[PDB]
Amino acid sequence: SMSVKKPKRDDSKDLALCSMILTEMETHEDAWPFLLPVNLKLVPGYKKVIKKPMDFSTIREKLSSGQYPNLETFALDVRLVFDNCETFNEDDSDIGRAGHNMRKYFEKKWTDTFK
Repeated sequence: SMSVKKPKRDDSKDLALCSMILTEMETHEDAWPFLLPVNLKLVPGYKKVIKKPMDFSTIREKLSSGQYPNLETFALDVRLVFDNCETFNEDDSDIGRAGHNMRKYFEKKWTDTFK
């Protein structure tokens, strides 16, 4: 509360560390469904169904331009990528499986880096 603060967690490396995680997600072999925005002209249903499209390239631009106020808002966008993927894709599809794998990969890196 006013004039009463928990001890200051060092957040000065968060930007660099989120960038590193993101690089690792970008270079994973199962990243291909997620690298670029879904083409809303060419994928029927996507525009109407997925209210907040997100992809690695869009996260990378947001990261690079100071549009994440803190590491939690970064993790929300990454998770949004996977939550979108589960909303639109069957579990038993290549893309559905990609999304599960990437989410797992991300969550471990997240925990190991920050928790």
